This record gives sequence, structure tokens and C-alpha cells, in this order.
Amino acid sequence: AVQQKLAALEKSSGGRLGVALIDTADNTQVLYRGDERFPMCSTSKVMAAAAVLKQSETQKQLLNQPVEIKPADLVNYNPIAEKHVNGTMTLAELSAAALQYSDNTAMNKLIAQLGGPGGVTAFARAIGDETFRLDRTEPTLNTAIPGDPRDTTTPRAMAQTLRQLTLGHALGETQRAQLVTWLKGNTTGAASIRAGLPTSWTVGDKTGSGDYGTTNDIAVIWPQGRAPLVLVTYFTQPQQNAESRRDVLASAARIIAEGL
Repeated sequence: AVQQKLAALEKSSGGRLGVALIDTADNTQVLYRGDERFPMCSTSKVMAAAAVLKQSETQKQLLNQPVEIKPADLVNYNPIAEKHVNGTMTLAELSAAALQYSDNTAMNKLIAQLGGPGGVTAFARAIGDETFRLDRTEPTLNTAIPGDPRDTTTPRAMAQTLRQLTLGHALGETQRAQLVTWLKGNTTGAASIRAGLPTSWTVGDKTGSGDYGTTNDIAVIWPQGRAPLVLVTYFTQPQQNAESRRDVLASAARIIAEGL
């Protein structure tokens, strides 16, 4: 009934919906188009941040390293970086800004720290994620062009990776805790998965948004009284300037919750 409910939501929305739920109490999965590729957009900021966290396991003062923010470094959405122009931000501050405010300059700095998009993909591969690919920096990674494999992943692989990063051991203990702290402090997710879930649940999430009305969210969820969950929702639309449909992600989370 869950797959049918999700299919009906997709049909009503006019778009293409991808869902993956992992219930870690019993490791059950719920997927909808779970092996179809979707543009990741700013949800990629999770992987990049984790990759920097991974680097910091073997470079101890790495998170505290200042990075210079030049005027020319600013892109299309720089709510935090725009205040440190002609200054510096440490990698911890950049990671926090990327994850919790979706600052695209912060993301580009994280990518640069990793040696380019392929460094993020290389981190994905090193932790056993064989589907993720990051090809471009911000803002062009948000073009979300139908069928373009660049900067895409699948809901299933994204859910598994998010589990390894936040509940599994792809990262060291302190690094996993730091990533969880960052996700929990996200400021942009109130209207996405969170809006479809009971209000007493704790949620760490990362939203994303892009062209083709691309509207994404990936979350680790601690329900009241039960084992955590991973829920990824990737939504995209047929027209390039389509408006974001975050309510669709909320409705998918609501459907998925009623069956858990």
C-alpha cells in the first residue's frame, strides 16, 4: 500500500519521486524508484562534509584550518560566506555553513579541499558507495537535467551511505558525532521530511533544491521510543523552471511514517 500511496503522490505531483527508507531496528527497506538516478543538488553537501571529516581523522588540526574567502569565490547563494569575504573561515565553519545553511561557497570550499568533485566521489567509493558521483561544483551541479548522470545518485545508495556516515562506521566516532550534530542543526528542513513526521521525533536532515523544480531531502530520524531511520526523498519535475515542491517531500515522509 505504501508503494501505491507513493505512486499516487508522484502522479498527483506531475513529477518523478524517489524514496528510500531504511528502518535500522530490523534493517527493513522501503523503496520507490530506489535504483533510479536523481540529481543530488545540495544533498551532496553531506558527502563533501563527511569527506572533510574523514580527512580530519588523519589530519588533526584540519577542521580548524582557515580558508580564504575572496570576493570572486562567492556564487549564487552565500548566506554565511558573504559575511567573511576578504577574511577566512575554518573548515569546521565552512562545513557547518554548507550543511546547516546550504551555503554554496562553503560547499565549493569543501570540494576544493578534497581536490575537486572527484575527491568527493573518491570518498564515496572508499566507504563502499559505488553509485554516487559528483562531477561539478556549485552552482552547475544543480542543473538537474533529465537523464544527465552528472551529480546524481539513487535513493537506495544514498540511504545506505547516510547510514554508514551517521549510524554506521564509515567515519570515526567523533567525526560521526560531529556530522550528526551538524545535520541536527539544519535550518532549512522544517517544510520537508520534518513537516510530514510526528513533531516529537528528532531529525537531522539536509535539503536540496535545483532546476527542473528539483526538491530533495535526506534525513536520519530518531523517533520517540524507537530505533533510528534513514529517509531520502528526491523529487524532480519535467520543466526547467518548475517551482519547488517541498510539500511533496513532506507528503512522502507522511506516507512512509504511517507505515512505521
